[PDB]
Formats: sequence, C-alpha cells, structure tokens
Amino acid sequence: DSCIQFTRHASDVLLNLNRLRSRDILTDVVIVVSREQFRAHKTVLMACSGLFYSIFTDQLKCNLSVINLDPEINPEGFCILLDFMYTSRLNLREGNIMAVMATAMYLQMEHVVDTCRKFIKAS
Amino acid sequence: DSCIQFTRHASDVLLNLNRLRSRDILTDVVIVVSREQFRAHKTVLMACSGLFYSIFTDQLKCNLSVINLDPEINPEGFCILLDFMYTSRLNLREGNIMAVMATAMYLQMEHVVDTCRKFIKAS
Amino acid sequence: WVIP
Amino acid sequence: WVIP
Ligand SMILES: CN(C)c1ncc(Cl)c(Nc2ccc3c(c2)CC(=O)N3)n1
Ligand SMILES: CN(C)c1ncc(Cl)c(Nc2ccc3c(c2)CC(=O)N3)n1
Ligand SMILES: [Cl-]
Ligand SMILES: [Cl-]
Repeated sequence: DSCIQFTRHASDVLLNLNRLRSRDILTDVVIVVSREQFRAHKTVLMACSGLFYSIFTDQLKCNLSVINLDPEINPEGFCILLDFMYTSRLNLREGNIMAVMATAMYLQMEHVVDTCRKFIKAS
Repeated sequence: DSCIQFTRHASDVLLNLNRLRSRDILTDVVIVVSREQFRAHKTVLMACSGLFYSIFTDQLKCNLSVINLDPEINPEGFCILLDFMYTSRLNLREGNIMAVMATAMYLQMEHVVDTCRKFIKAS
Repeated sequence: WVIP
Repeated sequence: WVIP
C-alpha cells in the first residue's frame, strides 16, 4: 500500500491499556494464582500468551470471569510476567529468574523463555 | 528499575489485537456510522481516541453494545481511522484527506489531525 | 510519521 | 532485548 506510519502508536496504545489496568477499567477477568488474584483484560492476555490465547478462543472458557492457574505457578513470577505483558519491561533478577522462566514456559511466552535461557547459560 | 525491554513487544501485541478483530474474537461493541457497522474492542478504541475514552469511562455508556456516531461522520473516513488504530498505518490520500481529518478531529486523535494539517499545508 |  |  501507500500508507504512512506513526512509529510510537503501538507503544502509546500499550501505555494506555496499562493505565486502564491500573485503574481497573474494563477488566473482564481475574487470574487466580495460589491465594493471589490478578485483574486483567482477556484480549491483552491472549495477545501475549499462547496459553491464554488457547483458553479464551475456547467456546466455553471464553465466557469465564475467573481462571485458576496450576498450583505449581508462583504468584510473584506471574506478577512480573503480567507487568511485562502491559509494558514490554521484564524485571528479571537472580532471585526470580527460575520462577519467571517456569511461569513463561507454562504461559507459552516464547520470547521471555528465550531471554531466561540465555541469562541462565551466561551464569 | 533494573528491567530489560523487548523492543518488538508493543507492535506484536497490536498485530495480535488486529488478528482478533479480523476474526471477530472478543469484540464487545459495534460502532454505527450512517448505514455502516464496525465491530471493535472497547479498550483499543479508548487507547486510541479521546472521544471513545470519554464514552467508555462514563458509568452508563460503558455498558452499551452499540454506539451511533454523528451523522456528519463519513464511513470511509472512520474505516481508515479504525484500521490505523489497530495497525499504526494510515491510508492518507488526496481524495480522502478532508474526510480523514474531520473524523480524526471528532474522534480526538491528535497525532492524525497533526499529520493531516501538515499534508494539507504542503499542497 | 515515516514511510514503512 | 535492550537496556531501556
Ligand atoms: C497464532 N495466532 C493466529 C494468534 N492470533 C491472535 C492472538 Cl491473540 C494470538 N496470540 C498468541 C498465540 C501464541 C503465542 C502468543 C500469543 C505469544 C507466544 O509466545 N505464543 N495468536
Ligand atoms: C488521559 N488518560 C489518563 C488516558 N488513560 C487511558 C486511556 Cl485509554 C486514554 N486514552 C486517550 C485519551 C485521550 C486521547 C487519546 C487516548 C488519543 C488522543 O489523541 N487523545 N487516556
Ligand atoms: Cl513473549
Ligand atoms: Cl492519533
């Protein structure tokens, strides 16, 4: 085509979606991880995770307001990944890298799994 | 913070949101422009437009499944802007620039209004 | 704005 | 991945 493109558009969209999340605006699901609850937008979860994409394209699960993750999933690992989904920023540290990689493998977030593998190989 | 960042994340998120729109997955509103109907995600509309942000933060309008735009709005101008919201690409042409600028002013899409003003000033 |  |  003969389109023009606005370089910062995608980043600005994601910043506004995170502002809606922080104010709890139009969130349509709660993700339960052990005792912890995380509110989010189904569309953002699907756009970032192969697991959520599979869950919310399912004709029965698409209508659920509550999703319980496997009890092996660490709430801190999930929180770091949910923050990444809405910001592109990953808080990867020596003390959380194993929990983050295991959660990213479960959520099917291929690019996060790749950087965790590389950082572990370096150490 | 000490975060790392994935450069292509925001663009990849927007690409997946457009894939959901094209397959009509989790769309929660229909925008009526004259006789034409456009299905979309409320969160994406709010993230891109000052007008939709105002509409869907309103305690009564947030629950509407149908929104009718002002009869002066051109369906082609709206279609081009909805495509921009989901892709960052604007199909700006000599034959549509006046309808696109008027629709962007109504939708309160400041960056689109700015490029339309600049392209009109050049001609 | 750029030419993509 | 980059240092933002
Ligand atoms: C694969 N596909 C057509 C598609 N369309 C729409 C969406 Cl929201 C989607 N999301 C998704 C699927 C798989 C994966 C991801 C998102 C991230 C990842 O590492 N794997 N995937
Ligand atoms: C202004 N604010 C706190 C905010 N938070 C969340 C959202 Cl979704 C939002 N969107 C929005 C508001 C105004 C404008 C836009 C999006 C695009 C524009 O040109 N003006 N604006
Ligand atoms: Cl990823
Ligand atoms: Cl804009």
